Amino acid sequence: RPTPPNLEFLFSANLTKGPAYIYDQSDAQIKALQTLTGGIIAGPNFDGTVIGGTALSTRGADGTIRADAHYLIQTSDGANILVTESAAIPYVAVLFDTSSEKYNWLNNVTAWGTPPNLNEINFLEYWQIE
Amino acid sequence: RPTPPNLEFLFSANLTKGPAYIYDQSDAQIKALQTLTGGIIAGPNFDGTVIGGTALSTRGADGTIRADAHYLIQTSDGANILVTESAAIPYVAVLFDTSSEKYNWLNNVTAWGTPPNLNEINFLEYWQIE
Amino acid sequence: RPTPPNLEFLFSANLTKGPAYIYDQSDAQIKALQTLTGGIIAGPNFDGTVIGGTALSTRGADGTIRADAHYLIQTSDGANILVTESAAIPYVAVLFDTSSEKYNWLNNVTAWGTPPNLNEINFLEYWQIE
Amino acid sequence: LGSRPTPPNLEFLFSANLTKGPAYIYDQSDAQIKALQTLTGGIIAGPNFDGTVIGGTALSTRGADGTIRADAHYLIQTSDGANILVTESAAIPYVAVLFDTSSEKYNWLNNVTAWGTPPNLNEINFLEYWQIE
Repeated sequence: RPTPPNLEFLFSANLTKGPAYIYDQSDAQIKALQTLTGGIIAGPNFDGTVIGGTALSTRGADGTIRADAHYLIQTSDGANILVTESAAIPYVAVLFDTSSEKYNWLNNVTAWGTPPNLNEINFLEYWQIE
Repeated sequence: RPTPPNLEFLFSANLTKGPAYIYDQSDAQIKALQTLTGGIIAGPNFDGTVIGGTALSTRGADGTIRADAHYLIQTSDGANILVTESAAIPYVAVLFDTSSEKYNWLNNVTAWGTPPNLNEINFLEYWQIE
Repeated sequence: RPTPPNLEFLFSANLTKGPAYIYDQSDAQIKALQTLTGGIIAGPNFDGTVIGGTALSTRGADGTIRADAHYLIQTSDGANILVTESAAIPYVAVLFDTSSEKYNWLNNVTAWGTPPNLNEINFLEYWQIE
Repeated sequence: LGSRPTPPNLEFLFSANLTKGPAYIYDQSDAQIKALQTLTGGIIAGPNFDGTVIGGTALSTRGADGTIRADAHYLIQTSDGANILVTESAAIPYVAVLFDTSSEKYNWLNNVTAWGTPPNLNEINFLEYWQIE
């Protein structure tokens, strides 16, 4: 029988965003670019801040929302880490890239996050899946 | 304590692939394209076959392997579904796109899969994370 | 005043494709996946064939078609080259990746192609722009 | 019988005078150097559309082989208020460009492939772009 993967808490993120800029609107769908302006990252094995990035989203009247984002985390001790997100909002899949010797274990991680309280859409908790 | 998401079995995939074509070999890294030639998909709420697609991979001597693939599933009842995979191999994150009325719930799904036995790398089991 | 780049003929492609599989049709757009099953490449630097690849296309309600493809050329001498196409159909922009010593000048090339006859769309001529 | 390949036409489309954040290198290894860089603003000019760049991000990889590949997205807001997504892909210093807008005035750009490069390579933030068709 299929055995599920384990889940281990990885980090929380409290992000700030500029207003979306809609560039392609039809009556049932809007596509936008949104600047990721900052935020704090906090987990057991790393922490830091978001220096910047961009999200591209497509939001349907049917309730679907697809988003793709790249942003960079700089850790407390100075490592730079690219975060690549792809999301069926509010569920977010995450990959990471860094050459930092202390953080390059993230290169092999698939993570997943969602806001624990949808009232507060920009506070997310993420989990390592494996 | 953060609450983890739930995991629900979504589908298995037994995929066939052509040999990789390595186009860029550099210090301790190879980048390749691989054709996805076919495969069977079996889950509680959908099933079908893989019509085709492509995987792009970057494999490092350091053990990291990043891959990104697109392939199309045609269900038994005739729906066409795009699968978008992104992976820190052997861990695979998945998104779906279809306008089929019976299967468009998948548009809101983030799934995750891995081979249950790495002996048989092309048989994977995937889970809906939410 | 602005001075334009120069154009030199790079190669032609006579491509074969599988069926177009439409996976997402709605009022805003029609989205399909299509396999590249083969093809003949001919140019001053090399002849070769298309090993395989995949194209994703979106036809908007507005009429415009945007396509994004990846495919692999293998030259007659066995070198592999990744071709990354992005198109405002029928105008195709092209980027390349190969570590082959004979052909690695392609890494630095931006190319552009289009079918000389729009009722014979699988034959295209491509130009190096710089 | 065979016809000789004939080239497309080039028409000047726009210039961009861009401002950028710091280049944040996240992955340095023997094979390549990978960075993320914010686009903080910029002036868009030319005969077809003018405006400013609202924001965007560029990802670049410099390989050991000497190639520099970059991929960027940024948003132009024109002087009259239309939003246009610009998708760039580059074998630096040569830049290919695609556009997305639903603006009625500017949606001709949806059918455009453009190409640009800095006319002065020691001023990398000023580029001139051409419509190819």
